[PDB]
Amino acid sequence: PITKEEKQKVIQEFARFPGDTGSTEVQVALLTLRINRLSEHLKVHKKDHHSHRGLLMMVGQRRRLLRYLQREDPERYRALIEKLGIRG
Amino acid sequence: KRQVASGRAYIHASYNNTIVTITDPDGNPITWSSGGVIGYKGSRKGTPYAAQLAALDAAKKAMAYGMQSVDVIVRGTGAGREQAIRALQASGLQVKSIVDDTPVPHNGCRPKKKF
Amino acid sequence: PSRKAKVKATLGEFDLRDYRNVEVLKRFLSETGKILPRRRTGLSAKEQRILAKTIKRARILGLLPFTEKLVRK
RNA sequence: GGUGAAAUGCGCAGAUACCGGGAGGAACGCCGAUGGCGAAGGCAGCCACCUGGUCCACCCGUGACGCUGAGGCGCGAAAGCGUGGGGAGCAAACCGGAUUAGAUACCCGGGUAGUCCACGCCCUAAACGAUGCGCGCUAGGUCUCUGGGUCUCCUGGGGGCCGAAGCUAACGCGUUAAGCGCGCCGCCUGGGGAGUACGGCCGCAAGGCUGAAACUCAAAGGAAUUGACGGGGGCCCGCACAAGCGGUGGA
Ligand SMILES: [Mg+2]
Ligand SMILES: [Mg+2]
Ligand SMILES: [Mg+2]
Ligand SMILES: [Mg+2]
Ligand SMILES: [Mg+2]
Ligand SMILES: [Mg+2]
Ligand SMILES: [Mg+2]
Ligand SMILES: [Mg+2]
Ligand SMILES: [Mg+2]
Ligand SMILES: [Mg+2]
Ligand SMILES: [Mg+2]
Ligand SMILES: [Mg+2]
Ligand SMILES: [Mg+2]
Ligand SMILES: [Mg+2]
Ligand SMILES: [Mg+2]
Ligand SMILES: [Mg+2]
Ligand SMILES: [Mg+2]
Ligand SMILES: [Mg+2]
Repeated sequence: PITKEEKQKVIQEFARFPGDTGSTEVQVALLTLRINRLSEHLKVHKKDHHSHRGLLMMVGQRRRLLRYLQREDPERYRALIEKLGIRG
Repeated sequence: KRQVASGRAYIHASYNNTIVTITDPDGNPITWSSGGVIGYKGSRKGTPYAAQLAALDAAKKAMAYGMQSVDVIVRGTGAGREQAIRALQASGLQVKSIVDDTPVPHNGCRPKKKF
Repeated sequence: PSRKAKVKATLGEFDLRDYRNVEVLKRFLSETGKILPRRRTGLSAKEQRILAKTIKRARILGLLPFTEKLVRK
C-alpha cells in the first residue's frame, strides 16, 4: 500500500511551510498518490469493481480541492497542476 | 468356514430399513443382514421390530462362526436404531464399545428437493 | 442448566493465537471436533471469533481433530 | 431403494451394508449469535498478497473548500443468451411408476438445459426499512457489537427491543423518526383496460426502457371492530366415541 516515510516525502516536498501537515496542495497530492497505487491495483484486478468505488470518491474529492484553488488563487493552481501534471 | 474371536458390529439404520453387517477387527464382512432378508417386504422393513430381528439373524450367522466379542458401530438415526443395539446385548454377545459415526457433510452436496 | 463449568476459569492465562497449545485447545473441543458453543466456553465477543480461526489453523497442521466418532459413555 | 401404501429402478455379469486405495466436481459442518461489514444487489472453511470504506484518540494542519444532483458514466442477486472449457450433486423441459373420476401436478425412480470458471452481453425483482440524500433540535430505560478515558462508571460509533413529548386514518413511528424545522432530488393525481397499443431508444436474441387513449364500472383501496368460519391451535362437557347390555336393518 503506502507507509509513513514515502508519505512524508510527498508531504514535505509539497507543504507551503514546515508542519503544514495538510494545506490544500498536500491533499491534492496525497490522493494523487493513493489514486495511483489504485489505478494499477485495478489495471490488473479488472474485476475489483468494489475498490473502483473508492477510486472515484477520490477521483472526485481531488477535483473539488482543484476548483477551490482555481478560485482562491489561480497561480498556486498553475503551479500545482504542473507539479503533478494532471488534467490530460 | 473359519473361526473368529473378536469381531465388530456395523449397524445402518435408515427409515425404509435397518441393516447389520458384522465383521472382523479390520472391517471384513463376515455375515450381513437387514430386515428385508428376515422376511419383511415393504414398509414392514423399517419397524423397530425388524431392527431387533436383523441384529438377531445376523448375529446368529455370526455365532455360527463362533463369535465371542463385539464392538458396535452405528450409521444413522433411524427406526429402531438402538433397538438393534439392544438386540445385540440381548443375543448373547459381549458388547465392547458402542460408537456412532453418521455421514455428516461440511456442506458439499445440495440435497434433493425433498430436503 | 448446562451449569457445569466454562473453560475460561478452568485454566491459568494463555494466548488465543498460539495454534499448537494443544493441551488447552483440546478443552475447547467436544466429544466431536466441533468448536464449543460460546455458552460452553464463556468467551468474549472478540475472543471466540479469534479461537475460531485458531482451531481452524491448528487443524490443518493435524494437531487438533476435524471430527471424532462417539463414545457411548 | 422408495412411499401415506406401492410399483417403475438397481442386484447372482454379485447390488446394499462393509474395509483400503484412487480420480473428479461442488459447496464450506461446529465457531454462527436477536452478531459484523458493505451504497446497493451482496459476503462466512484455512493462508498470503493487491486494495476500498469506516470508527475511536490527541485537536496539530489549511480555512467554508460545504449539500443535492436533471441528463451523462459506472456497479446490479436470480434465471437468459454468446464462444470456449467443466459436469460430482441438484435439477425446468423430457422418460416412466404411483395416486385420483381425470393428474400434463402434490408423492417416487432416471433425465438435457443449467447452476461451476472464464471472457464479453442481458441491466429486471416483493432490488424491501416496500421509509431518496445531507445537517440542526426533542425524556429516557434495558440489551447487544466496536472503539477512547482519571475504566464502581464516564463518553464516541453501530445494530435491536420497550417507552416522554409529539405525529398518525389506524396499525404502529418513536434520538436508527413515520417527532419539530432548512436545502435539493425524483415520484403520485380514481379501478378496469395496462405495464398493452403507437413512436422512438437499447440488445445478437429472449426482451427491456420511456409509456398512452377510445370504451366500460361507482368504485378500486387502507388500516380497524363484532361476529361467522378453518382439512389453526390452547382449555372444558353431553351415553359425542370408546369400555358393557339389547335391538333394528333380514322374517
Ligand atoms: Mg473411500
Ligand atoms: Mg439483502
Ligand atoms: Mg487546530
Ligand atoms: Mg490560520
Ligand atoms: Mg451526490
Ligand atoms: Mg447467472
Ligand atoms: Mg459450454
Ligand atoms: Mg423427479
Ligand atoms: Mg452458459
Ligand atoms: Mg460471467
Ligand atoms: Mg445481471
Ligand atoms: Mg418491469
Ligand atoms: Mg432505497
Ligand atoms: Mg445506540
Ligand atoms: Mg403518547
Ligand atoms: Mg417502540
Ligand atoms: Mg381512467
Ligand atoms: Mg358402542
